[PDB]
Amino acid sequence: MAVQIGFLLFPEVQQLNLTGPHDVLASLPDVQVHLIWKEPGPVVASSGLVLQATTSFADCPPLDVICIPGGTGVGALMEDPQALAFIRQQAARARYVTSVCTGSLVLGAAGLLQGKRATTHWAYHELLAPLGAIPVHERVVRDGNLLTGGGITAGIDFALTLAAELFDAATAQRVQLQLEYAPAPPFNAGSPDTAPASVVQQARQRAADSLHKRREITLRAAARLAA
Amino acid sequence: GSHMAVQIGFLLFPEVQQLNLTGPHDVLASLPDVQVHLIWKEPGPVVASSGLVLQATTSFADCPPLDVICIPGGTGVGALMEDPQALAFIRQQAARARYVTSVCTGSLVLGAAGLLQGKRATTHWAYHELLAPLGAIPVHERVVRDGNLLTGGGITAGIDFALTLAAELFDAATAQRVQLQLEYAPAPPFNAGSPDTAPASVVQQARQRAADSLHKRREITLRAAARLAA
Ligand SMILES: [Cl-]
Ligand SMILES: [Cl-]
Repeated sequence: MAVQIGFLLFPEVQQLNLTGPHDVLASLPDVQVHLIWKEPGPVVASSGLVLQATTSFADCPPLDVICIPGGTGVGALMEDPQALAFIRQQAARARYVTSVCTGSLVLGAAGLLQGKRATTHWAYHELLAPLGAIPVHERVVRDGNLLTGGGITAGIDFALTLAAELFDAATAQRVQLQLEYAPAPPFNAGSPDTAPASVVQQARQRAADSLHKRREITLRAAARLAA
Repeated sequence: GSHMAVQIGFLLFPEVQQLNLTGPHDVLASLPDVQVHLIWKEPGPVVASSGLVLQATTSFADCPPLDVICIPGGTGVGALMEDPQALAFIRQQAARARYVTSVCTGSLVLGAAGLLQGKRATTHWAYHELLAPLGAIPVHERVVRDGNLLTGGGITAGIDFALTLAAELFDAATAQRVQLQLEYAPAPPFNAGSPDTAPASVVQQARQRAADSLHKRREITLRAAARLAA
């Protein structure tokens, strides 16, 4: 009767993608939250911060919510057959299938974006269509029971939506007030539509080698789905 | 053109509200000339208030002199406000840090360390009455700056002030690049993050739920204030 919520925790994850929604969802009644990898134990995020997986794939309980974070480590995941199989198996019966940042590219490599509206991190957005998605340039995109968010803390925001659907709006509002979640960034450069032009160009340049590498990974992942 | 590292340290204590720390950590760790640290008595596991396990990277003694110190909040603050070794470390680092910062009830720890005397500061809304006994001038704003002190009450206030720190340590374009590279653009689906905007029933239940903790924390705060010299 507890709601089972699971985050995939993989090497080189962007940890805030996971830790943001974790702190929101773990505050709810009647929830048990899991950090899933191939075995329990330390997993190093892209920043070097060390997290602890709490369960192996095989020992994870059937999940009501699955959440795939993004980060540097996504490229490996997109070609990891054991991880992709776990994600597919959980998604087949989960109430909610979710991702943050380039975690949606992992859902895509698993075949779970076929014909679905979805978003990802803005620098990699061109990789959605080859994975079968209908690309949408919005912060949180919902298609049926699929929720994808692009930005680093998009999971915090969609976690509050999930709280309201799993429980009720008053429960989501209570968590927001108890945590005093009231963001107010001091700059307006969180979207390529609003950042200075030179900032867009430099951010793109810093992502270019990763995007080039992920283009080839994405093409291979798409070809494997077709074959 | 300097690439001298900015040493940025977060105090990682048992029963921390982990997002207070993990938010600004991921923002600041994305900068090429930042070195971040997670500090406790020893390196090793530290369990957050949710049960999520974090890992301290350095003891107090082995921590390099910090340029930024950040104290998070959470259930564990009550113990920390009467932890002499931790408070001494905070004072020593604050004395030579370019910026002294806190999130949520981390400012009550700064207060217990004697660092809020006569300073404008904020904390989590449910505990805001505990600032004045620690010498602070209480201010009800999301992020409050006084000299080199920055305090913020909300769970992710450190994400927001991390961008301010990036702009002052480096330049505005660098802060904007962080924000875009991480695509940080929050848009909450509810407007209940303040007692001034949440539904009345929600405020009532949150205040009732916090009452026991406020009562105990007031007792702790009074002892911590008594220990402050003079
Ligand atoms: Cl607290
Ligand atoms: Cl975001």
